[PDB]
Amino acid sequence: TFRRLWPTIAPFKAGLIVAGVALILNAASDTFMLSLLKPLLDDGFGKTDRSVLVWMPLVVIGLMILRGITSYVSSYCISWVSGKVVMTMRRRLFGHMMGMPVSFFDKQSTGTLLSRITYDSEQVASSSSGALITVVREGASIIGLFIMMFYYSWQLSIILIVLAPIVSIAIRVVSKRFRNISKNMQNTMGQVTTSAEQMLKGHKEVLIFGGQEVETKRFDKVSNRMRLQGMKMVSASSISDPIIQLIASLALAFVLYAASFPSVMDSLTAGTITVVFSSMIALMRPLKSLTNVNAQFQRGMAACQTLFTILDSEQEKDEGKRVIERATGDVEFRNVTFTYPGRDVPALRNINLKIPAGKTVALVGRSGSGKSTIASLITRFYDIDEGEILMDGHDLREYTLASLRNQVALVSQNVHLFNDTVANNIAYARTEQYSREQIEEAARMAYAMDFINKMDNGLDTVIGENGVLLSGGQRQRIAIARALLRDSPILILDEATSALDTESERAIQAALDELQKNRTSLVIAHRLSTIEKADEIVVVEDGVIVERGTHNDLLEHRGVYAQLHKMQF
Amino acid sequence: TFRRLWPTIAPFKAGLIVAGVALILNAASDTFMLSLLKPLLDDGFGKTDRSVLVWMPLVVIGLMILRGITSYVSSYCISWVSGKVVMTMRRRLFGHMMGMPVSFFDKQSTGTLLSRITYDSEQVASSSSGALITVVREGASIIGLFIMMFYYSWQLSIILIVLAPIVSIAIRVVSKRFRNISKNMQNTMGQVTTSAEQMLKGHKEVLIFGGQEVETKRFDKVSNRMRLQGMKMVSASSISDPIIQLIASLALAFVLYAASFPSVMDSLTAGTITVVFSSMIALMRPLKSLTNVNAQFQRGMAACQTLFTILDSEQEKDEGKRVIERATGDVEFRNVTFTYPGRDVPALRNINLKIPAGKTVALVGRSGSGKSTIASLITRFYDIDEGEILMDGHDLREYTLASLRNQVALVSQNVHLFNDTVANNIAYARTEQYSREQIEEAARMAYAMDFINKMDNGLDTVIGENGVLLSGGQRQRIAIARALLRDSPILILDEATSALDTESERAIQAALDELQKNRTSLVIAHRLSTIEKADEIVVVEDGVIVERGTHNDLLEHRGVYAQLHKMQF
Repeated sequence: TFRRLWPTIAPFKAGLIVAGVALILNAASDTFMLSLLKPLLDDGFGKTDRSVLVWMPLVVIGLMILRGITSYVSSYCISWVSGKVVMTMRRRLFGHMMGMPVSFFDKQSTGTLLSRITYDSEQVASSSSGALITVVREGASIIGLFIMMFYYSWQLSIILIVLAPIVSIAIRVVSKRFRNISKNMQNTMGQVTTSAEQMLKGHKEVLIFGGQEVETKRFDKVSNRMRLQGMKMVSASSISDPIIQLIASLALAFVLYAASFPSVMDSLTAGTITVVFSSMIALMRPLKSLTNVNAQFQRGMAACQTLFTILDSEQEKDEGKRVIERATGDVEFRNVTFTYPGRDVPALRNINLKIPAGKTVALVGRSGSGKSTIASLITRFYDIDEGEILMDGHDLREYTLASLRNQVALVSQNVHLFNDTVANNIAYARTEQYSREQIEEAARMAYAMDFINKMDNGLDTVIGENGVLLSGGQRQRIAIARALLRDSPILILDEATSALDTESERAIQAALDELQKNRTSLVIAHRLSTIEKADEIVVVEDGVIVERGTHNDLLEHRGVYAQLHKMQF
Repeated sequence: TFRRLWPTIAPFKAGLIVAGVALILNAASDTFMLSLLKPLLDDGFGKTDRSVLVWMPLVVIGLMILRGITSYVSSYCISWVSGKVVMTMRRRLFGHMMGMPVSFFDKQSTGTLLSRITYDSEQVASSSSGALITVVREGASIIGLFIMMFYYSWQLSIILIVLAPIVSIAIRVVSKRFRNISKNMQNTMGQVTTSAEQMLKGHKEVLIFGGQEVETKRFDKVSNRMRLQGMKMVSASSISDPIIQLIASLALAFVLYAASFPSVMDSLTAGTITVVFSSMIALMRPLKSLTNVNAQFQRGMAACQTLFTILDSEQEKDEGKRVIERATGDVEFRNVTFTYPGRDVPALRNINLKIPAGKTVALVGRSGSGKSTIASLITRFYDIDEGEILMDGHDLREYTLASLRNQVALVSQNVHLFNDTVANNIAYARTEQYSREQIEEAARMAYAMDFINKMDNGLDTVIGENGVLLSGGQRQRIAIARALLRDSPILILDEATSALDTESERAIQAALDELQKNRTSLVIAHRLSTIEKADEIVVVEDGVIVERGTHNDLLEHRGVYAQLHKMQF
């Protein structure tokens, strides 16, 4: 329950104070409205039909109008706090998952991530701010009606507040006793019903033996017993309320008896006792809310604590400082072992695969297990559990993470296109780095220029949600253009060609040929033509390579590769 | 929505009318208390002489005694009426339930039937009771307060009742328009959230492209837009409350101002204004309750119809009237086809079993999908779809239902013992017919005497639920005693041996031999010795016979019986 985030609201603390000054005014407005009942009876209608009686209708409206202004500015100030606390905190939260690993994204919260955080953070702000709005509005209201109690009918106010604990103990104790009696009646009635069900469970036996009249007689007796038990319980519960109301009326009668003795002469005065009495029930509304402050406050902090766990959750380990502009060296594997978190089976077994510079290496598999994540290690969405990916002679742990992400391109039809413009998406995070004519040329080599030309605005349009939803085949060639513009030494392809468009998928293949014309290339293609031009093929058995060699040699020696080659047709 | 339901209540309409007078007395008590509020403000507190005041606490405490007694008698009589109707309706529907076929009891409602005859029956009674209580009491209170404010003011009541509906239309229209605007801001907030999840889907892409800074800037922009929309939505919702408060305050201000601006009232001498206003406030509650009277009536009456359809459901067909005291004829089967209501596969295919008198037939086979069918056809638990099941030269359809059930016995380990004495259990529906000495002899042959003398009081003690809980084998002994006492010509044995007690199950087979002296029986066999003792054996595939011959003849022709002999070893 111990809370930080006071520094977070510190720049907006003035917001909370300008809220609270209005809230105290709201409470005072309610107090003054209740106070106006005194002139509305003393000088209301018994005396002359003029003067004070005519000035209350002028002010009461205004009081409510004033209350309304409070109810506005209060609601304006609290929101002006809460939304800001929603923004920056969430912004700070959003500053975290970018440096956080893909693991907790991986099926722990894929879409329920935001559906959690944005909702429970809203609840955090709402509940904390509502604890603030209630502890002061309801609280200041309580102090207002209490000072009102002590302002009119001092002695009567003492007895009025004295009877409240007596009323409370009376109602609670009598309710507890009658609830205990009702609980006893409940178990007796349960016994009767338990007897009753056994009668009708065996209608088979009753039917074969034909004791229908006996069954009716026994059920009549049992139902009479059930009726009597029902009567007893309703009798007890019905005697419950008149006793509680009796004790309440006795408290009221004692209050009226207070007038009998001169302890309260001139506390009566006018019908001011209404102000005394109404205030008491007017106190009941805020008072009931007060005890819920810890119910709300805790909840908010509890919700915050949940998302607070995300805040201190350890980011990706960053133990790399080496920097590279163009890793001409070969990417490599050596006795490398990595396990998918949550899986005991090795997702990666000891592999000595080498990736020569400017040459292509391919993995093939019907299930896709193993090869679906082997390149991810070069990308380092997961840490190197064991092994040596000595990319350009140094490990990915040795090298700076940001540089590693720079040196690698990852092309796939599963691309998530960004809501920014296509000219910004293509040069995303690099719009200042690269020129517009370079972007256009990259579109030409990716052969997306036709689709951009067919689109109404051209190169500065809208793409996805709040956009046009261009087909995934186009999204692939934008990714290929992206890789071309980055011109990264390492490119990763997956080549899950669901369907081959007429001359457009061939254009995609031509663009990929341009991509692999230079650069180091990694592919897990399921497309036969891609396998044909693969310089070396390493087929994967779930979590390890079964055969290494060229597809022609692996066709000569059937092994496992040729089996998949024949079946995949 | 239509009910008849009145002859059920007709002998108990006295209860409802006494309840009605009780509830009108309660409402009049509440009205008189709100009336006694008048002298309090008028002369109780303002004037010096409180001798007039001290009269009032006596009147209010006495009125509360009166109200408590009225509530008590109200609850007593309404509970009387409810318990009587649920009692008589449960008895009637149970009488119909005896006549219901087993198909209704064949899992159509096995635990939900208990729900029907207890929970929804009580809901029927309680809902009708609450509907009547609500209409008479709240309506009477409404008329009481109406005449009360008309009494203390011809015109103040009129003005209040005319500005009430204007308050209603004002609050309704402002709430409707503001709710529509709130929904508009809601869908805009939904749009920006759509942008939010689309923004955070591709964290994988963001990481490989390293656009964390631009990602942070863009999320800052969308978060700012979301905060602005939140500010707009909360401002719009907040601006509601001062508007309704303003219109309500204008209504109150108009009340006071018009009532005191000229002399159109001329009669508001005292806190009678407080009386009328408090009575309107206390009128708001029963007015709200009256709206739900139709809802409660409809709920309870739908429950009534739910139980009604159970009540007026077609009983077992009873078009058989032939009678017999003791059928020596050979009960036989002739091309009889029968299916359970359910799966279309025939539970019984056209078959021609013959059961000679005196001789015992044994239905054999594991089956599991029809073993208990042929037992069930004897007792007409389900109607015969086709062919002739002939009982002494007359079909089961021809013979009287009660007579046929008399002529047949059904012994099984799975048997419902009645919650009555052991002497009553043995002679259930036969107490007057047989003698206790005969019961003792039947106990001797059943060999439960060793366990009946064990029991403390003897043959006249509770055995079932809320009883000794005698074990299942002991229930089988009492069942065989019942079979002996009935001495019916036909008897069915289920004979799920499960385990064989030492010298007690042997005595159970001795009792079975006492049965097998005569009284032809079709026995379901899981007992090799009883299989050997069978005069004739007939196997069942599931819907039709596999073979029909003695177990030695089925050792000659193996068929299916030898496969059972494999598991009997």
